[PDB]
Amino acid sequence: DSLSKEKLLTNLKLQQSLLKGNKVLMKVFQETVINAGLPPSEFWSTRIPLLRAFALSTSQKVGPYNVLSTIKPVNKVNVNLSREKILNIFENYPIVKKAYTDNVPKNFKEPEFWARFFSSKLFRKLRGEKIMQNDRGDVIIDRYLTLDQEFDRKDDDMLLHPVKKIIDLDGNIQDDPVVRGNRPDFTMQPGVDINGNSDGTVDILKGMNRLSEKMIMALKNEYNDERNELKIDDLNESYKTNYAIIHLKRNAHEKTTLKVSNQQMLQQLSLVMDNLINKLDLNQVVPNNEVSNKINKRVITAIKINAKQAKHNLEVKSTLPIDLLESCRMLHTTCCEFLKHFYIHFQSGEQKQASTVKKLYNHLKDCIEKLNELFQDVLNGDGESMSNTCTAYLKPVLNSITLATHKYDEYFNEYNN
Amino acid sequence: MGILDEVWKHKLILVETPDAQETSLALETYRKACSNGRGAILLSVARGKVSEGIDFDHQYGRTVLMIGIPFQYTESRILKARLEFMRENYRIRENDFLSFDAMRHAAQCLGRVLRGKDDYGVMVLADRRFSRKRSQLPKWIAQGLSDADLNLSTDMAISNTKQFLRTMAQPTDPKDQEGVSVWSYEDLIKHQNSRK
Amino acid sequence: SLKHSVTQYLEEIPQQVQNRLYTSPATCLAIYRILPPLAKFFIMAMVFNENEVPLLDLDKWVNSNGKLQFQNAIKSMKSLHLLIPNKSSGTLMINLNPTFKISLRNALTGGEVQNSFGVVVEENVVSLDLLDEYSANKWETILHFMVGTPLAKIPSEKVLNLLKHSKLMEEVNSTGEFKITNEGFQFLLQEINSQLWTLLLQYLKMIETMDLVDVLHFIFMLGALEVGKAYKILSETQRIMLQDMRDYGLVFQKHSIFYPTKLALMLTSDTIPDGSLIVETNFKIYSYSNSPLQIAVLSLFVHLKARFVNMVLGQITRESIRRALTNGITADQIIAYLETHAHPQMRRLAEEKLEKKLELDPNCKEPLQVLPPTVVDQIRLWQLELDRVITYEGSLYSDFETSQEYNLLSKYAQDIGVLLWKDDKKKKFFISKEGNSQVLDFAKR
Amino acid sequence: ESPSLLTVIIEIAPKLWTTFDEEGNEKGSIIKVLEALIVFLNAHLAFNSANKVAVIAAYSQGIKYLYPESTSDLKIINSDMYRRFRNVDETLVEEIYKLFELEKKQIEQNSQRSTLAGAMSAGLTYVNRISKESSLKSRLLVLTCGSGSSKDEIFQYIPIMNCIFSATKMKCPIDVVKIGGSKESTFLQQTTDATNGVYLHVESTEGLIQYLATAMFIDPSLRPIIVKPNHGSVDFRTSCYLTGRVVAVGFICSVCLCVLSIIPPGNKCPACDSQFDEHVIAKLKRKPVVPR
Amino acid sequence: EERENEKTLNDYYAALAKKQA
Amino acid sequence: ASLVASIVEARKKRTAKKNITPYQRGIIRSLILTLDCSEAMLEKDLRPNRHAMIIQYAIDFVHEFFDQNPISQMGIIIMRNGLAQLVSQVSGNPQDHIDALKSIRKQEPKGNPSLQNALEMARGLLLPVPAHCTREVLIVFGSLSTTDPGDIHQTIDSLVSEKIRVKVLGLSAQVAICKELCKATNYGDESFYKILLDETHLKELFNEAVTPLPVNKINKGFTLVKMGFPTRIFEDTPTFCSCHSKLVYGGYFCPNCHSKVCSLPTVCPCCDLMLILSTHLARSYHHLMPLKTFAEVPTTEKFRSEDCFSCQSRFPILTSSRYRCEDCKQEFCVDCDVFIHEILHNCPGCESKPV
Ligand SMILES: [Zn+2]
Ligand SMILES: [Zn+2]
Ligand SMILES: [Zn+2]
Ligand SMILES: [Zn+2]
Ligand SMILES: [Zn+2]
Repeated sequence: DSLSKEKLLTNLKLQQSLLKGNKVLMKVFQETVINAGLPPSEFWSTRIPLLRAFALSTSQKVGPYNVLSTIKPVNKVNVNLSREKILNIFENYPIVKKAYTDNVPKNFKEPEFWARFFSSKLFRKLRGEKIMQNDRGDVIIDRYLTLDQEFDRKDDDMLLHPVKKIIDLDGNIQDDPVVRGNRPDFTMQPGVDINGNSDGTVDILKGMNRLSEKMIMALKNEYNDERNELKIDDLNESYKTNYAIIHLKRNAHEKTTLKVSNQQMLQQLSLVMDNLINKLDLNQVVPNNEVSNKINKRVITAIKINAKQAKHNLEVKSTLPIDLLESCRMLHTTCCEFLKHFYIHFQSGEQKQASTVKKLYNHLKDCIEKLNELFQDVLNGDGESMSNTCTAYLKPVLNSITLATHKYDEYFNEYNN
Repeated sequence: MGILDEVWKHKLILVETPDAQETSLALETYRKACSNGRGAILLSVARGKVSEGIDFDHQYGRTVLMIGIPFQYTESRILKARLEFMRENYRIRENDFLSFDAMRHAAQCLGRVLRGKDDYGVMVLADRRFSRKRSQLPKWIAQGLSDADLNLSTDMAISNTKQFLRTMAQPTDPKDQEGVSVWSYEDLIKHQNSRK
Repeated sequence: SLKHSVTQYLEEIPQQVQNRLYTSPATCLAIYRILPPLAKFFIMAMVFNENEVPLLDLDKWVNSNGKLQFQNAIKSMKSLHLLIPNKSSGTLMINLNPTFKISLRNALTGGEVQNSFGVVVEENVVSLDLLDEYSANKWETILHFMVGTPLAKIPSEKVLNLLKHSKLMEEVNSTGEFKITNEGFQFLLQEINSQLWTLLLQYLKMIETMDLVDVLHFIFMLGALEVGKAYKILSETQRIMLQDMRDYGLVFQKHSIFYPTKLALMLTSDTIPDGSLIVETNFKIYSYSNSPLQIAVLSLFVHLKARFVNMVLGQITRESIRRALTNGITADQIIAYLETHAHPQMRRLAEEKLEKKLELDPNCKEPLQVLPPTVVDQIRLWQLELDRVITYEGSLYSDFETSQEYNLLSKYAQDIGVLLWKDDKKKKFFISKEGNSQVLDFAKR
Repeated sequence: ESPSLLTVIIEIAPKLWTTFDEEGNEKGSIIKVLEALIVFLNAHLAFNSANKVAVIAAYSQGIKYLYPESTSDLKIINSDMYRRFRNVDETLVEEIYKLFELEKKQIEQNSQRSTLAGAMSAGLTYVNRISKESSLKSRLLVLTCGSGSSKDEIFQYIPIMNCIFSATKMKCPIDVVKIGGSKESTFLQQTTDATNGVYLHVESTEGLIQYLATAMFIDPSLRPIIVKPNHGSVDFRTSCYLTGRVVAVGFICSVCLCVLSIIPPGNKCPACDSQFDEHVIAKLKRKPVVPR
Repeated sequence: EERENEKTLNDYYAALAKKQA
Repeated sequence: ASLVASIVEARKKRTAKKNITPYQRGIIRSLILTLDCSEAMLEKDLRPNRHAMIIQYAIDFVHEFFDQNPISQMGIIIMRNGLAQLVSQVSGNPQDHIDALKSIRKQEPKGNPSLQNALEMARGLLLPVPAHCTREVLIVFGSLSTTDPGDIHQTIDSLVSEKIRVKVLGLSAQVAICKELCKATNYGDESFYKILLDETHLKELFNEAVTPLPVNKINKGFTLVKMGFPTRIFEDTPTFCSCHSKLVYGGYFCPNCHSKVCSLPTVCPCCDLMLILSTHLARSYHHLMPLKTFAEVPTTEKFRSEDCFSCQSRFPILTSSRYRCEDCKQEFCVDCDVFIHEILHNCPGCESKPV
């Protein structure tokens, strides 16, 4: 289908619609494609799963259901007319679609139209109600009665097919069809009057049945075996978890870039048991307040640096103006987009992408000059006092940018030279 | 009056058509409905064509209603002559036979649920006069029937079906039936030695 | 405010008397238990390095989240004369009290304790069947005496003088009887150690030499003592107040040995449940608590019916409510007893509906009463119908010249706490007779 | 403000302190360690009243429930101590001397294994027992004499991870005191950094009670409003499994996840014998293809 | 507002211009 | 007979748990949490609401899965009113899923299910999923019917071709279609389609469903993964994160591009590599080697110790609650054995036992 990365890149109108839906993706699009000059094909090539998510969101429809059984008219009846319900009725009933397609633009307007459609005999007839001859309905829609009957016979013709043999009761009734016994009672014949004409409950059963086979064929759209279904697994072997076990072998290697004796440890054990059974002194442990003073010096030396870190233990409040702040934010964001595309370039490992790496490296050099002239402008317009903040803030991304340049240069000298 | 119209949203419904071709296509739709899990509801006669050989199992055989006693129509001259006929010959009681024959038809209809020792269901019967028919019931059918179940109502019937579906909504130990309902060949040998 | 009242009495005690109290390790341990965690941290930090610290180092160490409690701890530390803040070399050199410091150091190291832990005889006896039962007997006798039911074992004569002179159980000799004050219903509502603190506070307030530091020190080692052992009979004043608190039922003394009961540990620290009372719109009582004390204290404001083993029942009557209100018992005291005797089922349902209504709105167009008001607000509307008036009798003036003079004289009376009433619309106010001369002198000036 | 369950892990090993006092001159330093421990537990029970104290130590071949006494009198200390403190310390030193009688009995019994994993296991079982009984704040304190050269730590590393997970769920901060010739204990630094704990390595047994008083007195009621004084900064990485080198970026076997700094020889896992896809690992071995 | 529409419809004809070329 | 009934129910549980095996289980997981806002879950048979306890127990499952399986990522599809919707895709951040969950808690549930639509866009969500990342979906259902735009069997065969295993948790009872779904999805196994009986059993089903699932030999995925830890640097300046571009005091460094990220376990956003710690791999070694059950000895024999080997409490007499680890030969109490098997991951008796 239209599910390949090529087709997702091809659906430019869908790209247009989702771009118009988003806002920061718009701003990124003008800065890259319109301002910097990024080709669209590799703009969206980093956003293929998001394109797919939007395509799935747009390209889905709902289950069919009986609009008629659900919807009740509730004296002009009030209607909560939904265009989704209208199209539900339309592709539920092509007779209603054909009655629509020649009446709104040619004969009468839309509100008088759907007023006649609620008024009509075919409304309550195709609705879960036997049609009454007392009802006047809509005489214009009464011309569609024999057209819908033609549709009924045509749909019955296309639905009719040879029946699976074991299920088929026609084989049972035609097993001995030459039986001349006695017919059953009035009980077993269908509900008819004294004139023999039926009530039509078999007809409405046919209609709801035909609704179920329209559901079956809606499933059965573009979008031997008897032995297995007659086989019984009740007295058979259960399914075995064929899952593989895992065993471990463990040998940790030691790190890559004096010994006391048994006599020594025995005599020290002897000494420390002698001291333990000898004496414990309570107040001998108090330090001499100079070695304790150096202890305090070391502790407060730790405390000063660690609490200075703990002084700095939505984002933080900034002294930048909002225009310069957003400009450095968006330039940082698009330079991150460049560098992610550069990792796409370098980690591709293809000679095919060499001119892409070259032209993008020119774009990155332009980004470098943009950053330098940006820092120069903030320097000369602010006296460096917050341009220091701007440069320190944008420092790590340009550091990784320089890392990318040094990798490209070093690898260029490795393979070329 | 529209209760069919409002219960339309739950499942489908099929009724025994006078044409058995349409009935076969109806059975195909019901088979596909239980295949995809929508499910449908079936209506046919206790002396109808569905009642004489059609099987239902493990999603088709799940529960079957009988409403009232399935009696033959009373004012049949052939029926009354046969009733008199079998009484004068073999002393067969008329009303007792009529009840027994209705229970025979009902039991034949209600035997289309269970195939092996793995299927399950609830057997629901709706008449006041059903309570005196345990003797007319088959031995295994009335064996599962309780004397407290001889007079029940719809609310605790609904309750008991709920605790039924919670009961066998859960698995069971194989060792509880490893040699007492299902046998191995060794279990058969052990029973043979126990008998001899 | 119990530790606050103890700290307030200690700050009323002058600096050198306090430093005399800071001499001994048991008193310093008791005061170490009184002080907040921050001040406890400060003194244990200082006790092992003898360096006077500037206040700016403490400011650097203290995170500003606990800055308010830090200020409370150092303000109590300074006002108890326990800190020595001097701005030597410009910055505030901080020093713990040195006698307190060395006594805490000796207590921690187990050094010189001078039997401030207790002058031991260590001839221990059983405490469950002798000490606890004698304590329960004597405390039961004084508790029913504080109820008002007649009982043979009256309290001692000095504590009878305590109740007479103090405003706590005013022994109105014109009626000839001990009588429940509002202060004494507050005494009844107090916790057990709160009641002990109130008793010793009144006793120290009226006792005079009977040396004050002897009283102080002896009480602090009495709190520091343990249970069930014999000890040496110490100072003379400490010995005769020891025999006094023996007559209080606190110690089981065999006339030099004495055996301190569970009440010394109770003084040192504390310790559908018991006392959980089912409230009713029917105003019927299903208490989850039974004692003769329980019936004795509930009969003061409840018509009761019968006693079972945990459920003593009855009915709240408006006659019983008005009986309580005429006993000097505050409606706030009565309702405060009702939150001390709330029940878990109504508490759970009130919490669920509290979260349910706070999901909607805080206002709810109704007055605020979290406990079910059908038992409560019926009583509380009648309790709103209890006092509901105010009376002024004495000197009264009217029809002033200017509103500024009216506000000036009325505001002056409010500042010196002699104003009883005012009305801005009528430009009139009422002052007490005690404050009349001072207001007149201010009016002339 | 809460009944604070306090329990101390003690790692007892004669090999460790004999290496310590023959490397240095601190012969009998463990006596000053126990005295500092006694003073610090007296300070803790002088701080909180409803608090709990248990002592459990792990010898060379096993562990012991030192405090409290089992479910199934000599006086080195003085009677001028408080009764509760004197009872706890006397029970402690009686258990210590009986354990030293056991140590003298099996002195030449030699264990190259460490039961420290069982020590933290039994300590956390008893901590869960106390906290399940009767709302109790918990802090656990480990003790090591790391002057002895540790034989292996990798087998200990996995129950270290298990107890880190369990104690992190059980809201417990655990601080390390280290006494060793090595400056660092790596997994202990990981434990302090992960479990909101304070790492410290020292050498001198004197001033130890001052160090405990300054640093080890933090309670879980007032923990998050103060800085942890630890100076360590760790990465929670590991050495390679089969070559033993710390790795910045590498491989783990997608079945067993043994860390591989390089290509495994035999194209197969050196911990669970999982053969690997040769095309995939050739693609991994491929350097980036660059313009000429 | 309207100002995004002339941007994206100029880009519609720009994509067509490179489509034919 | 209460202890006898407890013993025989513990025996039935032990017969269920006799298959203690070291199967290779699903570690690198990718999850989809299909939920339904339909009108069937508005019923007040559950107190306060079916949807209520769905919301809270789903929040609990989100927390438990992010703890037990941190390296995995899990997505949330909501069914509501004829067409399903997506509120959370697969992420290493629980906070987004929790915020979506409480947004669903704030809103009302109503509608009717379209399981084919839910499965189709779940298929599209699992479409860019690597082979080592196992594809699993959890299903809840409070009804007995589903209308769908097209046939379900082509979807069934297509998702079988996409190599997926799925558990289905129904409300009322077993449905034949969902049984067939778990059958064909799980190679004939129908233990994946379970129905609750109450809320306690429901929570037990949640606690079971947090755990990983063993994987077969036939769907072999034996490969390697290029993993690398980040380095935490407690920095001294507010610093930009790579993802959200906001100024953070401290954080991590990427092992390759040296960029910082807010959280773990997450992939790199820049050089695009999974960055975890030893905790996340350490979380499932008790899956990698399990703990076999402990021999509850009978009271007839004499015992080595009459008190617990671990918690140190005395054993009772009518029955013997002395539970012996077969790897250690030390009897333990029932309390310590249950706690060790539910929390701990080493036997201290086996630490006592020398090898
Ligand atoms: Zn492996
Ligand atoms: Zn971020
Ligand atoms: Zn990176
Ligand atoms: Zn145990
Ligand atoms: Zn074991």
